[PDB]
Amino acid sequence: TPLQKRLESVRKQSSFILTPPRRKIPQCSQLQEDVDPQKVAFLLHKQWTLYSLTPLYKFSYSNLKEYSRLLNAFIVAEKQKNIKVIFSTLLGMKGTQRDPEAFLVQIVSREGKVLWTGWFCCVFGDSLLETVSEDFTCLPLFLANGAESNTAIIGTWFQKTFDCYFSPLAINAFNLSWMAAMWTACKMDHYVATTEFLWSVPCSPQSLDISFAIHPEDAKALWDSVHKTPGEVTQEEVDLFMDCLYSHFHRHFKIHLSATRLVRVSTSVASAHTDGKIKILCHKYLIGVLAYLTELAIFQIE
Amino acid sequence: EEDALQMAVGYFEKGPIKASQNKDKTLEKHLKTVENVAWKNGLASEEIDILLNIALSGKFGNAVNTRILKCMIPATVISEDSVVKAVSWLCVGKCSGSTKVLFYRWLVAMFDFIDRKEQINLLYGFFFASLQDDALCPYVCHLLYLLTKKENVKPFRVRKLLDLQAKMGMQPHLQALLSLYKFFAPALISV
Repeated sequence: TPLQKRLESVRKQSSFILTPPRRKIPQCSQLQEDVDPQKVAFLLHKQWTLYSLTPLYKFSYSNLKEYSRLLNAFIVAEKQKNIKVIFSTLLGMKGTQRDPEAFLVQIVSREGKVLWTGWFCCVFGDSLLETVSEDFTCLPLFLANGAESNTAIIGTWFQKTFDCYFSPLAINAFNLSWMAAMWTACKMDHYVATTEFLWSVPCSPQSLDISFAIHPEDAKALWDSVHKTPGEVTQEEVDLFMDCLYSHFHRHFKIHLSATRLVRVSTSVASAHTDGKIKILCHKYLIGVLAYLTELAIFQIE
Repeated sequence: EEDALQMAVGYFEKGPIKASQNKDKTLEKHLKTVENVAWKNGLASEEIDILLNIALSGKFGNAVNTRILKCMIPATVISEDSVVKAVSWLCVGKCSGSTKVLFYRWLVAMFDFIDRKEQINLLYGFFFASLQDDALCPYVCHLLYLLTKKENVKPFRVRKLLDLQAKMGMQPHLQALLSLYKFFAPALISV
């Protein structure tokens, strides 16, 4: 139960038993309780570089001032090798009531020039909560956006004080295509941005990239062509949406896009890269986009 | 004869060098040939480090000429450190700062041979407040790097080390002492 449950989970995950996760179309997530409108709205249109964060040992959402000081005195000491660190519980970035409340880590520089704005969130991540003990407050997702240098310093501090480890979360093109499909399946209005899929062909000498940017309403009507079962999108439906893209690109330019790999799928819901600098959160679906992102972080942790 | 010879050196100190019928460097040099064999018994090291360095004749050459070889044969004892902390008294006589440099180098070099290092550790602040003067900082930093225990890392000492780092340079000796103070209660952080 305290570990052996996780061993059985690892067994289930490694078994790879008929995975196709028929996923519910990201439902309009009415902003739960507090969710500081200024804070969350500041947190939306920021390009979060995802990481996978192992559960934090001996963490508490009461000693935020002590960790703030302990990390502020560490960051400016890494400059010895002007900065304020504000740990801020977000109070609403959680899928179920039992999830740990998401909390921020902002490198505030004089004025509120937030240099780094870290973000640990655990939403709909009850595949990790029910397997880890009480001492660990598990937040699988870590969100950077500040320079990679400051991330590779706060990550070291977190490893030193909490025994949590940051693997840079890399969304594979399979998961990328999945999220590119469930985000054009959403029920949104006033599409903010075009549905762009930045492909990148695997040529050895050259590195040609393709931006198969579709009109966002035109991709919704193309998704409805391959959408038959409502409520949940299947792997076959996602693959048929992606293959309709393939058969509209190889039709035009005679180059098989399916022979290439997704690197970035911009959508009116949320942009999503591969190499880590992934989640822009244009719309307020972020509890669903973050649900997928946390479910993907479990895959890397577990 | 060394105990007799060192008490003669003390007489060489109760009176001037000029008034002496024989040279000090002759008899102290016989003692130095003895040091080339065996320099100072625990009682001998104690006394000859006590009276030769507090205020008396103890020329900043002569007291140093002995201090280069004023260490111990068996081990250095607490009473050696006791009233040479009263040479660390650092006052009208003070065993002026050059001999202080060789003295703190003495302690750094022979920190390994004391019967009760806890006694000197209990004397931590007496040398920590000697860190403020510039000439002994490169050696007192080493000594406290050798003397430091958790009971000696009170936050006011942490702030004094930070004040020393801000006022003075980034000197690697202060960095080494800061590394210890970070290895203990982390009221300060530095890498």
